[PDB]
Amino acid sequence: MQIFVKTLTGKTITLEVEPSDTIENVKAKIQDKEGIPPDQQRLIFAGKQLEDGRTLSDYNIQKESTLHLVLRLRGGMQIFVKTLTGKTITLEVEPSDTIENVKAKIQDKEGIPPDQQRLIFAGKQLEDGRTLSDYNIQKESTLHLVLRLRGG
Amino acid sequence: KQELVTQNELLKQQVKIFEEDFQRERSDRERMNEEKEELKKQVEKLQAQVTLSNTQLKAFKD
Amino acid sequence: QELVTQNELLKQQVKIFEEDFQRERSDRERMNEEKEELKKQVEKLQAQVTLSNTQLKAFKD
Repeated sequence: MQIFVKTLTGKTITLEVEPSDTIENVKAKIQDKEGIPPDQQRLIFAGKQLEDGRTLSDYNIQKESTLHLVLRLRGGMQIFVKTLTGKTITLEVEPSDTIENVKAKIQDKEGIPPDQQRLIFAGKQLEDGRTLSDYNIQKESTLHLVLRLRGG
Repeated sequence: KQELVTQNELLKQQVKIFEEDFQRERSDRERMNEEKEELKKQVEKLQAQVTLSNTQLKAFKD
Repeated sequence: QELVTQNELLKQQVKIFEEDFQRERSDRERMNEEKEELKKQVEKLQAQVTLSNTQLKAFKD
């Protein structure tokens, strides 16, 4: 079934869902369409916040209902990325984020294409397919960004 | 044109969210500040010792 | 109709909190830089302490 997710601006997303889908699932679909992490989304129906572990049917959400979405200013975890020129940027991340998605967030924030990005932590170059957790990158760790020609 | 009510609903929500985020950020900012103060303490302490030792060293020199 | 006054008050609350959140994030980044410099200082001072007290052990021993 279809549901509609509108924001304060007016932007309206359409989603295909099931009544047994949870609010976490709806937030994951919204991340798939809009790139917004679920811990930066608040969903509201009938004037109240929806809790992630409940289902659409739990909250009386029938077909073509409309939820409201409010974006947070920040999620649950930030890391720091230091550049060769000494600049410090702050990133919203998840422990399961791949290095490729970290580079994509860096592109969002600074405009550097990921294929030019080389991230280093604890003296090691980070491989695109692995997660922050794989490298034991914790909250407020510092990555070092270097640009590189991926071909010399 | 009088969904005003709903926007009142939503703005009140945004306010509550933003305050939370501000407080969360402030929480981190204050903790790091403490973590910083500690480091300065340690530096101070270490400087103390290396100038105490050195001073004693200069008493032995001739 | 007076809920437009309340709505605008709330929008002001929103922008004020957003600005404050940004102040706090700015300070956080500054302090990360400070902490890295301080840890560098700590390491160099630990080395200095080791060498100076070994030097002094060469005397009073």
